[PDB]
Amino acid sequence: PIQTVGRRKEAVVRVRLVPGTGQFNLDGRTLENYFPNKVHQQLIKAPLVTVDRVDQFDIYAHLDGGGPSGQAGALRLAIARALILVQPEDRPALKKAGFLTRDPRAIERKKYGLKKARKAPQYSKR
Amino acid sequence: MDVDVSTDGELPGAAEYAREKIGRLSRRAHRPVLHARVRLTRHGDPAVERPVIAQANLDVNGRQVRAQVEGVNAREAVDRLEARLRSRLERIAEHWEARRGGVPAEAGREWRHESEPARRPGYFPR
Amino acid sequence: PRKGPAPKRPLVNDPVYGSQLVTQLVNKVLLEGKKSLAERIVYGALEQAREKTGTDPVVTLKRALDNVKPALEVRSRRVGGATYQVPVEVRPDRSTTLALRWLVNFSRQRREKTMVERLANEILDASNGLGASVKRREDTHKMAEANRAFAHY
Amino acid sequence: AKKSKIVKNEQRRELVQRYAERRAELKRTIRDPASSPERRAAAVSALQRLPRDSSPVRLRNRDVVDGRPRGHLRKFGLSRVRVREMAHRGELPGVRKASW
Amino acid sequence: PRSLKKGPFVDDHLLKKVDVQNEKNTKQVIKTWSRRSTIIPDFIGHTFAVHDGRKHVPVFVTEAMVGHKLGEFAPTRTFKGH
Amino acid sequence: ARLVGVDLPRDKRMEIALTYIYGIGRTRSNEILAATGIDKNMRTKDLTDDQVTVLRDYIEGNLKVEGDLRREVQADIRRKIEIGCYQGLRHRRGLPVRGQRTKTNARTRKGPKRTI
Amino acid sequence: GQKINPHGFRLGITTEWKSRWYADKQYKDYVKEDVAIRKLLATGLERAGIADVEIERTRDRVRVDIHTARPGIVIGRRGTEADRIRADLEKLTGKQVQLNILEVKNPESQAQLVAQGVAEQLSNRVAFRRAMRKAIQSAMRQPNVKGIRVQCSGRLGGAEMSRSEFYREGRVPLHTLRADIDYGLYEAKTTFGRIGVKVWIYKGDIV
Amino acid sequence: QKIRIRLKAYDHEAIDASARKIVETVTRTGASVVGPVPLPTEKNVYCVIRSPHKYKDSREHFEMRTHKRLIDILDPTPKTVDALMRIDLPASVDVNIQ
RNA sequence: ACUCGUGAGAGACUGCCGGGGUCAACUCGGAGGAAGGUGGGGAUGACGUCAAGUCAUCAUGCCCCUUAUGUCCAGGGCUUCACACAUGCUACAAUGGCCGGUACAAAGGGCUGCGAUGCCGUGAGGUGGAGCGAAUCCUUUCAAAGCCGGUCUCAGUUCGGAUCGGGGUCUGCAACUCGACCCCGUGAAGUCGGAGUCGCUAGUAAUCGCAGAUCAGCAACGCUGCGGUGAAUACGUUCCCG
Repeated sequence: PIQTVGRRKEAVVRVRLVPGTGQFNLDGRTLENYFPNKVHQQLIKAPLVTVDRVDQFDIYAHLDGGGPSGQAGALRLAIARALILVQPEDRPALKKAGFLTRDPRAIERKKYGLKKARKAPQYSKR
Repeated sequence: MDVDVSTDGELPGAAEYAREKIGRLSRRAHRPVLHARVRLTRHGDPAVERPVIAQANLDVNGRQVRAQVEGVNAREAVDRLEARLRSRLERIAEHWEARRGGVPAEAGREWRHESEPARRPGYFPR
Repeated sequence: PRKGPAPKRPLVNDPVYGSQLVTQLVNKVLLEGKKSLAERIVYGALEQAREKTGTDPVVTLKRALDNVKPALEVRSRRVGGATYQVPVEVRPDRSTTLALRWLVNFSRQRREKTMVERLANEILDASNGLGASVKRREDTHKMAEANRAFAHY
Repeated sequence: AKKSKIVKNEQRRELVQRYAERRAELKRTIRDPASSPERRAAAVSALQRLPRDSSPVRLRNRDVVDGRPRGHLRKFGLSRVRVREMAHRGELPGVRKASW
Repeated sequence: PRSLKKGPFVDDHLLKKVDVQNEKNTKQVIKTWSRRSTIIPDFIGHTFAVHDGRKHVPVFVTEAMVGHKLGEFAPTRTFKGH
Repeated sequence: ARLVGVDLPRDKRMEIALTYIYGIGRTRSNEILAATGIDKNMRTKDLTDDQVTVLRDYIEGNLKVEGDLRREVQADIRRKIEIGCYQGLRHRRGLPVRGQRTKTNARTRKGPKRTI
Repeated sequence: GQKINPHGFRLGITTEWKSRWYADKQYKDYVKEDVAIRKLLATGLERAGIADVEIERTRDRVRVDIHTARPGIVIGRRGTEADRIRADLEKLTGKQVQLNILEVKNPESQAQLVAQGVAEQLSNRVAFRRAMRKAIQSAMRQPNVKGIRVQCSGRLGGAEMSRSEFYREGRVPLHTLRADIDYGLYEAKTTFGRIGVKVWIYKGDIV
Repeated sequence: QKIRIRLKAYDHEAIDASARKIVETVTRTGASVVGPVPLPTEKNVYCVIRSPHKYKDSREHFEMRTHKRLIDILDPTPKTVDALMRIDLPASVDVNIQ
């Protein structure tokens, strides 16, 4: 077997890929019971559609941390990593399309003296 | 023109004199005054030759005007403050009479920063 | 913007219609980051438009955009210490942005009891050439023309 | 602050240690169960008889060296002014500046 | 307000003052300093000199004012307008 | 339909229409509708005369609303006034009575702003 | 507020905590007794330059190590000074307290001792330029010193106006983390007020 | 029967050295160990104001970090017990035996 | 085995390629790579200025009080209100209100503290005490916006919650002046705000919740952190400010 990880702004996805049918088992739930957002499902399946290996891989995925969007992004990255591990000669397609790049966008730390990371208190000149 | 005076400690009659002197500057301002505040403060140390310090702040249609002086008593400080504020208001005018001399104008003369650049043909004059 | 132009964000194609313009539309109607609600609103509006007309919604959306897309806009210019309203040609991206913003706003103050219905009616009348956004484009073109004397700088 | 006020707290502590250990708590342990006969007990009146300094409610933790009554930190028992200078000199173990 | 299990709160000083006041069925003016005590039906006729911060204001109890505190009838801050 | 001297709205669900009685809010309406058996989601024009009379006698039975409640409230405020208590004179001069700050806010008791 | 304390800048990198112990429930009273010990030792000993005081705690037994430039002053030849310090440290409820009195190898390379000496010289009669120059030359004469800066502020020379003066020799890289900057501060008692003296000393890098 | 050894210190280097020394001692006595299992570092954060009086917007942050190590042994021969109660460690690190 | 936790290390150095370049700095693009050109964010603040702030953290020269300006106690005040200014929160609604079901976090705290199961109250809450100095137990197994279903049909309303009447709970010696919270009723202004003005360039603004310190209780809508969802726009330096 093979196992990869996807990490998207603290959302961690552990995946397990076998050559079964395109069924999605996400922590004992399916792709529709989970992820009831069409854009999210497209985001998951995009590496498959650009690699055209749809409905020919059984997927077991572990989800922990973050919200649905971060989980979806980490899941897509994990799928891309599993694909490159399984079929190395597809790397140009996945890399050019940007699915092999971990997204280094994290919640910016809140700073003292400011209400938010960048938002500043209203200052009155008068 | 409504002015609020925020003194401190001992300064009898300073508030009324300051309010009446400052409120006469409303007509001198070329734009409506949104707010006007005056603060009177006396230095505790007897060694200070000019103990009384007066400050003002006027919101001249969003433009901040402020001045600060020192004096030996309330009357002198207020009068010097009025003179200083009048000077600042004169320098702030920004209506047409205030900027008619600064208009680059001077057709082909008195090169200024905003003077209209000369139009140049593609070919050399010769 | 003092040191030079800034990179653009390559936002992705919509999954269920496959066009860039619908994603631009959802990001225009978006509020407070509630993307799902915006997508629901726009999909409902497009399906309403398809039901009323009977054809694909994207073609009618493009027709409405072209009906409301502007070409000439007026900006305040300061030359030689004086400000005038100068008519300026509009780059394609700015024209599409203006069209989308006008559509969203003028649909926001319609009177159709729901955002979906207001948006659908606005896009339909824009496709037909009767919308208030079309009127806004008419006024902006008239304003640009009335100041054609100042186009020389 | 004032040495009078600095020392005024310690007698409150030893009074609380003298009283609140069992006398000012056994009465409360009787008021808790409604089955307990509180009305003829009049232990509410008895607890009122006790001096106010027996009450921990009047206790005011101050700077253990300076007597400053505000900006107190329980971990060190120190004022905010004092901990900042004492940490910079490395006198509190395992304390340093933060960065993340 | 105070919980009902604890019961009404009255300081012992004025409590024993009023109970010896009513044992011989005459009410004199009682000088008190506890604004936090509650009005209890044994005060019904007694006139209290409740402290204000500067002086003591005479307070004659009636039926309606039972259940309140003596401080309800000794106003502290004085204001007449600007 | 006239209930306890109050006309109902023309088309509202029952409990919310019952809130239009002065002594009745959302909780009271729900609980009285649950007790007296009429369903809560029925409109105000589908009611029968028997439904009206069962609401009428139940409300007159274990509730106080409208004139009696208003006069009781006014009597309570007046009695609080005449005993000279703190809240009394607080009511007397139209200032907040529950310790609210009066340096800036409390226009509700003060009314609209007046300039001097 | 311009510069943070150099010891606190490199606390987790170059410098070390001056009190080594661990406490979970008893952190507060440990801190209280520590500061009590520090103030007692600062008050009692002033003739010899007390450069640094360390405290190590382990259950009952407490270890207080102090560095001085003149150990003989602080120790009784029969233990008289040792007896006195041991006794009033027993009085400080330190249970069993044992003391390791130590000596600084090169007094002129220690910033705290330098500030102590300059402050003492300033207090009696000495012009401040003389004191700063003498200290700078003495510390520069030391083999390992790479840069020293001396600054003292206040009513210098008994004047009515306060002034700040500083002389530097060599390199004093206050912004560099790996550079170990020895920082020392001490207030001089004059008849006209209080004069604050600070010393920075640079002695290469540590890696 | 196994006895738990818990380590807590403010300095990671000292706690690592203590862990390795304890492991060396218990292996000297002839025991079976698991190894210095690392545990999450506890972080206590404090924020203060720099100036004594005003200047609130200027704050300084401090933190206290505690490092935890877990030592577990098996086959507790009395020689190992006696060796455990004959170990000297820096005053910074405390050892919890359970 | 895969995460994860925490120790050691590698990895970005214009390293390489191509072109501009004085063959110089530098600069443009490409490849490889997780990341490309000080990667993102912190900590770090030169000589000085403004006699800026602080004798009320502390220390301190000089002056002053010393049957008091020192000190102990009860009560009161710091919460006063015709107004004015400033920072915020909640709204004026359908991109919503209400009801039912249902999914995903991080960080942090806890010994005379966290406090679970159960039972009793409608609800604050009461009784009771399991297990926990805690990667273990408790903070519920942790969220809310989100998703699904119903209802409301554009109204000063099923919006909005101020004010006020009544009744309670908890802490505390004691909630009158002057606490928080719960229940019933009451249902104000408010229909998107003039002149003018503020913040923000990307995981940012906007929006949603969670935690901590101080703390018996809390006036916390404040401050310091943590994560969830997540935009638009930048043509360009003529004008405003530094």
